[PDB]
Amino acid sequence: MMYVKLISSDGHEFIVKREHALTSGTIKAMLSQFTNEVNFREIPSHVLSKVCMYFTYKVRYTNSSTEIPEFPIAPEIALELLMAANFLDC
Amino acid sequence: SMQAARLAKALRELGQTGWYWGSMTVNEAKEKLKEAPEGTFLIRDSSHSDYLLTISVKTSAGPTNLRIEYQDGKFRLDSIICVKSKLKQFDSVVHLIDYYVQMCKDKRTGPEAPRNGTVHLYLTKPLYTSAPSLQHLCRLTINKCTGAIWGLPLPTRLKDYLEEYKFQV
Amino acid sequence: MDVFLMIRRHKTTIFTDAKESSTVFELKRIVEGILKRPPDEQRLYKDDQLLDDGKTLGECGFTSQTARPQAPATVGLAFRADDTFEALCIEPFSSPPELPDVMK
Ligand SMILES: O=C(Cc1ccc(F)cc1)N[C@@H](Cc1ccc(OP(=O)(O)O)cc1)C(=O)NCc1ccc(F)cc1
Repeated sequence: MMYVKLISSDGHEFIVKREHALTSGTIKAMLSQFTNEVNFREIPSHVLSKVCMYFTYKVRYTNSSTEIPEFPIAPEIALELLMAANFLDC
Repeated sequence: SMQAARLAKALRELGQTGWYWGSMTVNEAKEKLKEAPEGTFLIRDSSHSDYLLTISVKTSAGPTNLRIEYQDGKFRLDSIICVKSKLKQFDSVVHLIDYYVQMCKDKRTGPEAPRNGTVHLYLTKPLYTSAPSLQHLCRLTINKCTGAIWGLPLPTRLKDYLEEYKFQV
Repeated sequence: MDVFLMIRRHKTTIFTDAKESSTVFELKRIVEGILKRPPDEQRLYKDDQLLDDGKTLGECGFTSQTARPQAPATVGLAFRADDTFEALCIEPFSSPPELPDVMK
């Protein structure tokens, strides 16, 4: 309940705080269906790992009490990351 | 009018930036930019009756402020600063900002002030109010790689989304 | 003060945060809560280097500048299999595709 497991299409398992995963409107609808586990049969680990870093960054930087830094995105992942982000609603 | 529709779009784009601070006083901007690196900027509503918007930007001497004029469907930097022919006009205020950021990024202008009185505006990174959506961050990244979005291997739904905000900042 | 980490073993990756003044042992207490293995059945690594349980994460090199939320630092994890600890083994993520010509 404190953590949830997100599994990529190539079998990588990402364990992240539930509050963080709820950054995704799609994940939120699934948990808030089904277990504390979501399988993404079409998102591979080089994309899902980046999505999880975005969750951490979004939760940390809702306020501007701290200068918000740049979220780096390699050009090589941006097209897939865009599609995953659209699918996840985040 | 088509003028009104272009102004409504300009304000929509502004709401997508993530660096539009809305109602923010000049002193609140001063405090917010005090510790930021040189060139950090934001856009906020102007307190002046005749202006919609004002850029606040960190200089090496501290934060300073530059109003944006809107006249007959066109934005440009405040013309008390320089002759208007040297202040490029834009239908879109985010486009205006993007232009000046890209001039600095391309090292066509730098932090040193010009010596012949042409426009001096050193902009590097925006100050975000909040983390933007991951979709918008991908959008910025794609925009920095290409302008030819309609040839991308994406569904038309996502090309429409890129087409809504073509700026690199 | 805060450092942001990925604790990685085989095809498991835990996203978690700690303080610069947190100890390695406190990190294993995080791992135990999640993966249900006690601290004496864990070895934590920065690159190829075993981390001593009594050190702070800063003493091992995990600083706020190098372990950020948008770019967390990676901590390697190896479990004890009966008498013996397993070799450290982190499975790579998939490789990204080649860029389309327009975005090169
Ligand atoms: O910045 C300041 C001083 C100041 C700073 C911090 C602070 F807390 C209070 C005042 N003076 C501006 C005028 C100004 C003031 C307030 C405003 O805000 P507004 O009344 O809300 O629109 C808009 C403009 C100014 O001398 N600019 C010349 C210039 C030309 C070119 C260039 F590239 C950048 C700047």
